[PDB]
Amino acid sequence: MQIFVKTLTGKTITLEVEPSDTIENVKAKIQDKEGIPPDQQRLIFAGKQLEDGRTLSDYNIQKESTLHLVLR
Repeated sequence: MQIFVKTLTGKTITLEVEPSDTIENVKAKIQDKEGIPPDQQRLIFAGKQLEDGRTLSDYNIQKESTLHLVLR
């Protein structure tokens, strides 16, 4: 499925993921497309900082959701 990731600059990143993918997996995918190391990324959705170890399905993040990327 496809999901989006929006940065502070307003840039929107499109990712191909599976519901079973962990947040750290998603961060590596962002690094693959943008060069930003996972350790410098904070992903937020529904007011929660998404934690490594949990999957998109754990957070009930479905197709075409737009996550918020904040740098750390």
